[PDB]
Amino acid sequence: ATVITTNQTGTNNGFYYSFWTDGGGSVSMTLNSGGNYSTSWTNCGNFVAGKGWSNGGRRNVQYSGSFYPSGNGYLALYGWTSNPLVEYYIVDNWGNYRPTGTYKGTVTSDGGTYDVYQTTRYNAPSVEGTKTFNQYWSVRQSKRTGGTITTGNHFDAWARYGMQLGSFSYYMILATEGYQSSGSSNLTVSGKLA
Ligand SMILES: O[C@@H]1[C@@H](O)[C@H](O[C@@H]2CO[C@@H](O[C@@H]3CO[C@@H](O)[C@H](O)[C@H]3O)[C@H](O)[C@H]2O)OC[C@H]1O
Ligand SMILES: [Cl-]
Ligand SMILES: [Cl-]
Ligand SMILES: [Cl-]
Ligand SMILES: [Cl-]
Ligand SMILES: [Cl-]
Ligand code: NA
Repeated sequence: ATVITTNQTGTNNGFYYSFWTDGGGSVSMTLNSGGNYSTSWTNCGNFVAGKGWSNGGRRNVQYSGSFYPSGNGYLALYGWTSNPLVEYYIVDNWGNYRPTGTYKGTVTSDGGTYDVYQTTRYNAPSVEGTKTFNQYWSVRQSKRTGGTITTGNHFDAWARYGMQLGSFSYYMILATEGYQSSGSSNLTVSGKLA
């Protein structure tokens, strides 16, 4: 097992991982065998951590385990595109705060209905440094921890709603995210190209 407490990306037991924190409170990620990781956080500022793939794509993502936010946290298939720069989220679980934005319609996927939203961040941290970019959101209408995410269903719905992804030149991870919160997660990811 390897504990991560400091910003970095890399590979562990055949899986890509990303850890990122603004440095508030206490945040750790433990990288275990195959696709397993755990997180522990107390009074965090903002962090995103998880395992997945060096590049995004159309992938049937299978995951399982636990996700226990006290306050604001997300469980999301998460990644970035280039040209345009986009931060994208397929959110299966959350805490006290449900992600919202400009409502674009729904998509049905993996036993659930997802609300689609677009938001925009100005001069914020990104995989290209301090940048302005849109965020694309699929938010499940009912919370869960575990199952399949057919990323194709989301990407295609986004495209029908005029939300175009760039190139899959950056990571795609099954992410734990917290904001001014405490919690834990213990997750396993796997997947294959549709
Ligand atoms: O060390 C470099 C990092 O600074 C950089 O990491 C990305 C920075 O932005 C992170 O996304 C934020 C997460 O919180 C959301 O609410 C915000 O909208 C985002 O700003 C992302 O997780 C990191 O990968 O990338 C390059 C690194 O070398
Ligand atoms: Cl649902
Ligand atoms: Cl916005
Ligand atoms: Cl500017
Ligand atoms: Cl749960
Ligand atoms: Cl499912
Ligand atoms: Na658009």
